[PDB]
Amino acid sequence: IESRTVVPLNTWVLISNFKVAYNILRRPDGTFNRHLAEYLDRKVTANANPVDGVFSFDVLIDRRINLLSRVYRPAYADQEQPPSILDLEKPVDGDIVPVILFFHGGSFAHSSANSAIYDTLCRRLVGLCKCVVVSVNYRRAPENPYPCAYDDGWIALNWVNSRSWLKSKKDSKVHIFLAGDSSGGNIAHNVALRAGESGIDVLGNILLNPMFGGNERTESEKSLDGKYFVTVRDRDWYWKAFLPEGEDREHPACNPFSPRGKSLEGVSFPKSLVVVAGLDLIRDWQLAYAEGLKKAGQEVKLMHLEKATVGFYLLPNNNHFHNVMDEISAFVNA
Amino acid sequence: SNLDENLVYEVLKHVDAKTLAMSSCVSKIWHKTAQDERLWELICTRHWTNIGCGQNQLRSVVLALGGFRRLHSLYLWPLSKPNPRARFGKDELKLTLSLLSIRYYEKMS
Amino acid sequence: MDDELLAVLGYKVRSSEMAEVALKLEQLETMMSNVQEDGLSHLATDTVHYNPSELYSWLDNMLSELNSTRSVILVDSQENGVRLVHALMACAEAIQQNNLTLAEALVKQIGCLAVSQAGAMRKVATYFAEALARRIYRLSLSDTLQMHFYETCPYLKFAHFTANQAILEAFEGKKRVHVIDFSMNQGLQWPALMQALALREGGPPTFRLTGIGPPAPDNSDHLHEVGCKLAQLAEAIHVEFEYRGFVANSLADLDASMLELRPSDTEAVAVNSVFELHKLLGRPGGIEKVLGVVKQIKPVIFTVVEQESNHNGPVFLDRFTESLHYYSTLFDSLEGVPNSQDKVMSEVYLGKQICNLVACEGPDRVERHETLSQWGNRFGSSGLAPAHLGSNAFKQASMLLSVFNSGQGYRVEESNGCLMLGWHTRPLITTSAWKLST
Amino acid sequence: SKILSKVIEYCKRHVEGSSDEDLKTWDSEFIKVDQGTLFDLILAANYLNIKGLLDLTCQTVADMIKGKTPEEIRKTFNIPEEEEEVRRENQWAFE
Ligand SMILES: C=C1C[C@]23C[C@@]1(O)CC[C@H]2[C@@]12C=C[C@H](O)[C@@](C)(C(=O)O1)[C@H]2[C@@H]3C(=O)O
Repeated sequence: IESRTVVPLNTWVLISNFKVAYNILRRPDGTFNRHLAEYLDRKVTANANPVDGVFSFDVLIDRRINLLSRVYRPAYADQEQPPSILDLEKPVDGDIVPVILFFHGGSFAHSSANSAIYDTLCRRLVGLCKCVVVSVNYRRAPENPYPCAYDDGWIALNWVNSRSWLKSKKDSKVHIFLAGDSSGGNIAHNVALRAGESGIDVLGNILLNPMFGGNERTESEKSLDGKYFVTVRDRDWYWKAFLPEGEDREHPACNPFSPRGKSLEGVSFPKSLVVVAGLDLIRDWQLAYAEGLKKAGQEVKLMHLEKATVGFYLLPNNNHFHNVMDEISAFVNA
Repeated sequence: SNLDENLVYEVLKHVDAKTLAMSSCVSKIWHKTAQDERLWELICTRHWTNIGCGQNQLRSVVLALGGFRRLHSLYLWPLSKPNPRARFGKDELKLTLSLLSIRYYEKMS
Repeated sequence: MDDELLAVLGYKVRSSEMAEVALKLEQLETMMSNVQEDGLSHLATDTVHYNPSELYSWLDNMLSELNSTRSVILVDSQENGVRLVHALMACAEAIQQNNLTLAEALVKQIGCLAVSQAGAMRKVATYFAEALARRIYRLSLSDTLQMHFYETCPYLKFAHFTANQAILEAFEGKKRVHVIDFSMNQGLQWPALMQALALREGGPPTFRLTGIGPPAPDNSDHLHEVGCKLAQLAEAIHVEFEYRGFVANSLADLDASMLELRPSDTEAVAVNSVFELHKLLGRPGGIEKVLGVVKQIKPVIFTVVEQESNHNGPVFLDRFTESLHYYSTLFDSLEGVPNSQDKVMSEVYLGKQICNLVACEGPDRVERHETLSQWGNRFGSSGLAPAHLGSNAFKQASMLLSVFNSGQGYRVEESNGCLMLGWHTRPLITTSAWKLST
Repeated sequence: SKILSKVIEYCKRHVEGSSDEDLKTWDSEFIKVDQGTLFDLILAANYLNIKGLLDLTCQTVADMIKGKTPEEIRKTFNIPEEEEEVRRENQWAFE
C-alpha cells in the first residue's frame, strides 16, 4: 500500500515477483533451493550479430574454477559485414578508451551474468557511456560463501588488464573503471582495495546501492521494515549465508569501517561515485560509508536520491535512471 | 567371538549405511549377513521421508534388478557424497531406479 | 501485446493484465504471511512449476496450491589457432571460388600447421582438412560407435531421461499405452520408463512397444533381438508387454496404416524421436510427409531431441563457419575428459559427422541441423502446440550432470517451455515436447 | 546367577521422557558392570526372549562398532580372492 505510489506498476510487479520467489527459495535451516532457483531464472545468450550497435561474446577466463565473463563492445562502424571470430578481439581505435568491469547484484546468492536484467544493463552502459564492458560470473553463496567472489573479481581484473587489444593509443595502457551493483558494489569496493595494494591502477569506482551492514539497528531499519520490498529478516539471512562460520555482522566484509577492518588513511584509492537510494532499508549504512570515505581523506561524489527504492536502474521509465546514467557518463568521460 | 545368524542380524542392525558396508568386509559370517538385503532395505528407506509408493511393490522390483546394496553403492552414494544434509525425495528415487533398470538391461545380453 | 520494458527482461505479461497480476501478487503475499514456513515448504518441494515467464499462470498455480543469433565462446588458445582458422577459411573460400589450384596448396598448408598446433584445435583441423581434401577431388563398427557415445558424452542420457518424464506425465490416468520409437536404436530409453510405470500409483498399464530402424541384413533381426531382451525385463517387474519391429530406409517410407493402431481411447499413443529428424531434410518434401503421419496417429505427446545450431544454410562458407564453431565447442568439452577407448571412438563418431557436413551434397548430406526457432516453425505449421517441461525434468537432468560428469561445466536452462543442455553458456542440444493443437 | 540377578535389577527397574536419560546413565553403569558377560548376556536374553533389554544391549555393541578400521574391529572382540573382492565391492566406503 505504501510502495505502490513510489514506483511504476511494472517495477512494482518485477520487484514483488522477485521477492516472493526468493521467499519461496529460502529455507530456515540455512540451505538454498538451487535447482528451483536456476529453473526460475530468466537468461539469455551471447550474440555476435550487432543489435542496436552492441554485440557480445563469452570468454572462458578460468577452467579450474569455471570462471567466465561476457564482453560487450560497440559495433564496428568502419566495416559493414558482421564481425567474424577473429574480429572479436580486434584492437580498439581511439586516443582514450575506458573499459568498465561490472559486478552484478543479488545479495551474493542470486542472478548471473547471463540474466536478462544485467545483460540489458550492460548493453545500455555500452550504448550510453560509449565504452566496452566486461561482466563477470562469480561464484555464489551458500555453496561458495567467502572469499570466492573476491577472488573471482581479482582474477577477472588480472585478465582484463592483460588484453593487448584493449590498450589505448595515448599511453599504451588500459583504463579500467570498477562498477558494481548491490552486493557487486560491495565486491567492487573490496576489489579496488586489492587493486590499490598491487600495481594495477584503477581510475574510478561506481557503486549503485552497495551492500553493507552492521550489528546495530539504524533508524532506517526500524522505520523502514517491510515497507519497500525489503525486510531485516532476509537481510540477516543473506548475511548469515555469505559470512563465514562463527562471525557477526561486524566482520570487515560486512562493514568496511569496523574496528577489525583496515584504515583508508595514507591509502591510494580511486575516486568514487556512490548512488544512495532514499527509500532503502539500509540507507543509513550507505550514507555512513560515504561519510567514512569523505572523512578518510578520499574523494567521493555522493548522489542521494530522496524517493528512490531498490531496482530503479533496471527500467528506463523514471527520472532517477536518467540522472544516474548522465552522471555515470560524465564520470567516465572525464 | 562367535555369533548366530539372528544375533548378527541384531548387532549389525544399528550401524546405518557406511558402517554396515564396513562390516561387510570383516567377517565371513558377517559378510553373508551383510549381503542380506533387509539391512540395506532399511538403510535406503531411511533416506526418504515419503517414497510415495507401497513397500510391497518397491521391494520386489528393487530386488529383481540387482538389490538394495547395488542401488545404494552405485547411485545413492554419489548423490549423498558432497552433502549428507539433504534427504532424498521422489526425483532421487526415480533417477537411481531408472539407472538401475538400465544397468540391468545392459547385462541382459 | 506484451510489456516491452518487461519482455526485454524475460517476462511475458500482457499490458492489460498488469493490475490483475499485481492483485494476485498481493493475495499471494498475504497467504505467505498466514500459512507460514510449512506451507512455503509445500510450495518448494511438492510443487512442479511450468513456464516461469508466464506470470499469470505461475501465480495462478501458486494461489491454487496454497488454497539469426550467433553464440560464440572463446577458450584460451594461441595465435597458431588463428593461423589455423585463417588457413581453414582460406581453403573454404578458395574451393568455393572454383580455384581448385590454391586449394591443393592450402589443404597442404593446413596439414603443416596442425602438427605444430596442440590441443583440441589439432583434432578439429585434421578432421576439417580431410573433409576439405576429398571435397576437392569430388568436383575434380557403427553399432559400437553409437555405444561409445553413451558412456562418454552426456547428450544421449539427457535426451532419454528428459523425454521419459514428458511421456510419463502424459500417461497418468491410462490403462493401455503404446509408444513408437522412431530412433529405436538399441532401446536404451525404454528400460528406465518401464520401471517407472511399475511403481506408478494406481497400477501399471499394458505396455506396447513398436520400433523402427534403418535397413540392414542384421538390423532387421537386431530389432527382433532388442525386443527379446525387453520382453524378459517386462516379466521380471510384472508388466504386460508387446513388441513389433520394423525395417525402413527412411521415415518418409512410412504410413499410419501399417503401424497396427487400435483406437486411441483404448490405447494411448506417444511418438518419440531422438536425433532423427535432421537426417530427413536432405530428401525434398520428407519432413512434411512424416509430420502429416504423426498427426494421423493422433498421439498424446511427441518428444523431439535435436542439435542447436544452423548447419543447413544455402551458402557453403556459411555452413563451414558455423560448423567450425560448433564442433570446436564439442572438442573443447571433451578436452578434460580422461583418455579412454570410449573417448577415442567418440571423436571418430563426430569426425564422420564433420566429414559428411562439408564434403557431401544433395541427399548424401544428412547433417542438416536446425535451431529451435526454425524447428518450432516447422512443428507450428503442422499443428503441434508446445507441451511445457516442468522443474521435475529440470531437476533430474541437473543431478544427471552430477553422477557421471563432475568437474565438466555442463548446464541446464529453460527457454520457451523447453530444456537445453550446453557447455557453460553455449547451448548444444534442446529437448521439446509437442501436442496436437485443439 | 550373575546374569539372572542382572536381569532382575534391570527389569524391576523397568517396572519401577525425562526418565530415559538417567535410565540410560544407569544403563551405562549397567553395561560397565555387564561388560565381559555382555556377549553371554545375549545368550541369556535368547534363553529368556527379552525385547527391551535385547535392543538396549545390542545398541551398546553397535555404538562400539562405529568408526573402527578392519583390524580395529578385529582386536576389539578378538575376532586372497575374497579379500580383494570385498575391498573392491565396498571401495566407496574406503574412497
Ligand atoms: C530479497 C530481495 C533482493 C532484492 C530486494 C529484495 O528484498 C526483494 C527484491 C530483490 C531485487 C530483485 C531483483 C534485482 O536483482 C535486485 C537487485 C533488486 O533491485 O530488487 C534484488 C534486490 C537485492 O538484490 O537486494
